Parts: sequence; C-alpha cells; structure tokens
Amino acid sequence: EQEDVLAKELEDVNKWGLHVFRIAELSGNRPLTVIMHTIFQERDLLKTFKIPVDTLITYLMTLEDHYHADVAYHNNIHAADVVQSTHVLLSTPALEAVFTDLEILAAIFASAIHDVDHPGVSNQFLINTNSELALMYNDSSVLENHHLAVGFKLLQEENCDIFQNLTKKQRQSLRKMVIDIVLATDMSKHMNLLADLKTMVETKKVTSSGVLLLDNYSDRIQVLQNMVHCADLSNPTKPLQLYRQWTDRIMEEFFRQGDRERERGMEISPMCDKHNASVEKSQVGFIDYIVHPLWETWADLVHPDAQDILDTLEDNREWYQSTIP
Amino acid sequence: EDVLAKELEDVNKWGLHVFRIAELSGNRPLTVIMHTIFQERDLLKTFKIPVDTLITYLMTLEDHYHADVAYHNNIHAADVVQSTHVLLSTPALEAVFTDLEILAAIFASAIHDVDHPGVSNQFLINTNSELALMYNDSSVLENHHLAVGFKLLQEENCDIFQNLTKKQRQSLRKMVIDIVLATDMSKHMNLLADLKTMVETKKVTSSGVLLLDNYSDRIQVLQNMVHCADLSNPTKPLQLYRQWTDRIMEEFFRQGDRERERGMEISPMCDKHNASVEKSQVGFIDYIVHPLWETWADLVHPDAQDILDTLEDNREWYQSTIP
Ligand SMILES: COc1cc2c(cc1OC)CN(C=O)CC2
Ligand SMILES: COc1cc2c(cc1OC)CN(C=O)CC2
Ligand SMILES: [Mg+2]
Ligand SMILES: [Mg+2]
Ligand SMILES: [Mg+2]
Ligand SMILES: [Mg+2]
Ligand SMILES: [Zn+2]
Ligand SMILES: [Zn+2]
Repeated sequence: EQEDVLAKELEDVNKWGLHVFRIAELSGNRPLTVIMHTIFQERDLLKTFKIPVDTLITYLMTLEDHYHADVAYHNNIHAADVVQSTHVLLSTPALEAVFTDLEILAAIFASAIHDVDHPGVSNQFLINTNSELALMYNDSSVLENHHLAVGFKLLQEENCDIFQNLTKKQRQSLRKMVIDIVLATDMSKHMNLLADLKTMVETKKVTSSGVLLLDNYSDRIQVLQNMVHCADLSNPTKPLQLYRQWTDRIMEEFFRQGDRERERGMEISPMCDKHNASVEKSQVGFIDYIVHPLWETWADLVHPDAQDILDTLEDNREWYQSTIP
Repeated sequence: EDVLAKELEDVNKWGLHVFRIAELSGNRPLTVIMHTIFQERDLLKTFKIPVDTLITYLMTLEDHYHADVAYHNNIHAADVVQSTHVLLSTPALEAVFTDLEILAAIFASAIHDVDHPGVSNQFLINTNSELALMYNDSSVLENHHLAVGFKLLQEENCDIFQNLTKKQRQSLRKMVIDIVLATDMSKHMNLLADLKTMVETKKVTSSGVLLLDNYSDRIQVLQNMVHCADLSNPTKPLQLYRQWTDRIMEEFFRQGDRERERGMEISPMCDKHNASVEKSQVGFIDYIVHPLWETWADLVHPDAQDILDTLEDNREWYQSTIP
C-alpha cells in the first residue's frame, strides 16, 4: 500500500536526511501536512496544547494550499523540509530541557509558515518592479512580513484556530516569538544575525548538566532565530542526492526570475541568468560565504552535536568544487 | 480668499494660524499649505512637478485624512508640514540638506498620519485588527500611512514624482520611509539618544553651522526634525496649543469609550471619567517634549531659542492651572 510506504518513510522524521521528496509524492503532495502532523504527535503537542486533531489537519491543509504548487523551490516541500530540519535541531543534546513547550511550538509553527504564499521572486525583484507587496510593506522584509500575515490570517478560517485552547498570555507570547523568528529568515538580516550568534558562542554559558544556559528573552529568541535560519539554509548540509534536487529547484526558480528581469530590461540578478550561469561555482560560493560560516558557528554553539552535519556540508562543498575544473 | 492669502503670508513663521487657514480654505489646509510651501521653495520648477498634478495629489491625500478624527486629521498634517518647513530653514542647518532631502522631509510630513483611524497602535494590536495582522504588530499605523501615501501617487494625474529619475525616486522613497517610521512614539527614546550623541560630537563652522558628512547622521536629523514637528503643539502660541490639547483629548476619550464598551482596560489619558488634562500636559512636556526640544535647540543653537521659550512659558501656564 502507498500508505504503508508513507508510514515507513515517516518513521525517519527524527533523522537528518529524511526522504522528503518521496514523502511529498507518497502523501499526494501533502508533505507539510503529514510531516507537521507526525512531528506534533511525536512531541505530544496536541495533548499539551489541547489542539483538536481535525483543527490541526484543517489548518495544515489550508496552510499547505497557500504555498504555490507552481514555484520550483519556495513551495510546500521546502516548508516541510524546514519544519523537519528545525524539529531535528530542537532535539540536539546541547538544548535538552532548554526550551519550553510554547517555544518549541513557536519554532515549529514559524518554520511551517515561514515562506507561505511565496511568489518565487526575491524581495529585491518585488521592490524594483514596484510590486503591490513592496508598496504594502515599505520595501522592508517584504516577503517575510507577508508570510507571517498569511500564516496568522489562515488561523481565522473555519476550524483552523490550532491555538484556540492556549491562554491569552500564551497566544501573545507565541505570536511575538513567531514574528521574531520569521523576520530573521530575511537574508538581509543574515550578517547581523551571524555576528550576534558568534558573540554568543564566544561568551556561551553551560549549565551543570552541560546544556546551554539561556536566561533572558533576547538570548532564547536569538537561538531560535538562528536555528530556523540554519534549517532554512540547510540544503547543502543534507545527503548529496537531496542537496542536488534542491539546487536544481532553486536554479529553476532563479532562472525564471532572471527571464522576467531580462524581458523588462533590468539588470539580471546574481545567479539568475540561464545564459551566463555557473551553477557549481554558485554553490561553492554560497557555501563558502553564507552556509558554512553559519553552520560552523551553530556547530560551535552545540559542539559536538552537529559535527556529522558539518562534515556532510564540507563533503558536499568538495564535491561541487570537484565538478568545476 | 483674500484673507486666506493674508494668513498664508505667515507660512515661514512658527505659529501660523492653521485653524483659520483650515476654515478659510474650505477644510483644505493640507492642500493650500503644501502648495504654498512648494511654490515658496521653488520645488515645482526644481522637480518639474506639473501644478495640476500636485494639486490633484494633494486633494486626494487630504481626502484620505478622516474628517471625523479630532486630532489625527488633515489640519494636523498641514501643521506638521508647515512646522517641518520652518525647521528646515533653521540658520544652523544651512547647507546641510539637498533639495531631494528637503522634498523628502516635506512629503513625509504631509503623508505621515494619512488614513489614521484615531486609535493607537496598542489599541489596534489588542483588538486583533486587520492592520496589526498585516503589519505584524510593528509600527502598524506608520507602515499604513506610508503605504497609503505612496499608493495614492498611482491615481490618475497624481504622480508628482513623474519627472524624477528612477534613482531620485528610489532615494526619496527610502528617506520618506525612514522618516515616517521614526514618528512611531515607540522609537522616541532611541531617536532622542541618537540626537544627543550627535549634539555631543557636533561639528560646526565658525559661523555655528552644522556639518553633517554622512547619510546616517543626516537622516537621523531629518527623523528628529519631523518628530519634533509632530511633537510641536506645546511649543506653539498658547491659543493654538490649547486647541490641539482639546483635540487630542477628544480623540483619546473616544478611544477610551471604545475600550470601555469592549470591556478593555482604558489606555492612559483616555478615561474621560478619570482624566487630568492639565497634569497630563505638564507630564508630557516634562518627560517627552522638553527633553526632545532642549536637545534640538542644542543642535541648532541658538536658533530654536524662541520655540523653546514658548514651550517653557506654556508649561508654566498649564502648571498654574493645577490647584
Ligand atoms: C546559490 O544556491 C542557493 C541560494 C539560495 C538558496 C538555496 C541555494 O541552493 C540550494 C535559498 N535561498 C532562497 O531564497 C537563498 C539563496
Ligand atoms: C499628553 O498630550 C499629548 C500627547 C500626545 C500627543 C499630543 C498631546 O498633546 C497635544 C500627540 N501624540 C499622538 O499620538 C502622542 C501623544
Ligand atoms: Mg527507509
Ligand atoms: Mg497553493
Ligand atoms: Mg523566505
Ligand atoms: Mg503618527
Ligand atoms: Zn525558506
Ligand atoms: Zn502626527
């Protein structure tokens, strides 16, 4: 049965390298719904937060429908992958018993919504084309503000309020944390976020049990922001057969954007010109300047928990580099 | 219309009779004052703005201020525009700001509260309003004022920036966004701290004229300038100030009536059954308005002395009405 194979694959939800594309096919293009449901059951979140199962499924299906099935990368498979990757990172030994159930819920929910309704073009493209989204959001974290607004507005649809049984203080705290986490996925914030994560590593405090000591909102939210940003930038850290599929998809999405820019007489964005592209050099640069600086720092924060992930990233960088000469 | 022209001769003076202008212009103070200031600064010729486009945009903008909101309406907008216009001419700021920067501060002032509903950001957040959902609880009103002010340029014959280059338009847009977002009072303390740092390190010519080399410093001055203009009511002649106080208290009390009817906790200064209007003005001057204007006066010393003098006289008067 197709459902038996799906269930088998979902037994890997605690593992880096889950067969997320296979789950997308086996679930009938519902990877985000089935992975979120499995994660909520694995973490006992429905019981903890009194979430009716039918409300959870109804919301997840509606949220998943608001990802664009015609966008090659920023679709429901990406959202499911970022959810599952955040779920693995939350389980790292260095964070055991660090975060509350509400903080865990915020990080997972933020991951699920963090790209919803993405049109497959960048913030800079939306700004430069005078788009309605950029007009609404004053050119500032245009997509990320939109993803938050859609993700929260869908909670108001019929039988979609998965937070119906949280206290008012819980809903207020969860909303603020989710906003802070999704806004941190704007790449224009990456350098300052990484700089701050490095300062935390250099000053980090560990408890008598060996777990990170985070004793104020600023430190707790910074870790959760960088956790979801690492999940969002995790593709080059995955087994190569998954990483190559993510690269094929982001290139397709970029090339389609660059076709729009070329037609409009605009300068083509970096990496978006299918007639002057070096996919492999672009991956090596992405890893060297963005992905490895981030993941090496996260690995230092939770050291040695993420050593195998870092090792895979480094192997994948070597593999892409080897395809150049 | 001849009396209206006589009043507009004071457009370069602190204490313009803005309420008289509102009445004499048929409730078009924002349009007539903006047009006057644009003519006075030669901005139409400088930026090739067709006069019909300017007037059409101004009237559309002014129509999107609510006539039933007692304070945050077109008269307040016109007042902030004209106040910014005066502050831009401070002698100590001579040679600081380009024409594009001047255009940006004046346009920002004109749009800075457009479509204001007469309730605060906190109210909009606590009522789970559509605006707060759109803007993720962050500078909710101010993001909305910007979005409306810019969207209206797309109406028929409304694009007053049509003859700017794409680069000029992009620079103006960024400066206007940075200025209007700085009018959110949640940013007041950080803005004031940065203005103080700028005072402590200020460089001037031998004539006492401010030298601001970097864009970060210049936009901070323009942010503080429009913020001072937005907070200028207690620095105006007392007859004007008392009308502004009556208006903000009416708007606050109406917010409090909505909060009471909803069963919400009533916001500070918003409970008409437990208010002390005069004590609130003295506290607002002592903790917000005078620290800000004293710092501005230091930046432009001694050019703001008469404004600061009025504020101090008005504080003493309001204090004297407390038994
Ligand atoms: C150069 O390769 C990549 C670049 C980027 C992404 C993924 C990539 O490869 C898998 C993800 N992003 C989404 O906007 C940021 C840019
Ligand atoms: C206590 O008196 C005032 C308070 C406030 C304003 C004006 C006042 O008097 C004229 C203007 N504001 C609009 O949001 C901030 C609060
Ligand atoms: Mg297997
Ligand atoms: Mg869809
Ligand atoms: Mg994103
Ligand atoms: Mg305002
Ligand atoms: Zn993403
Ligand atoms: Zn205002």
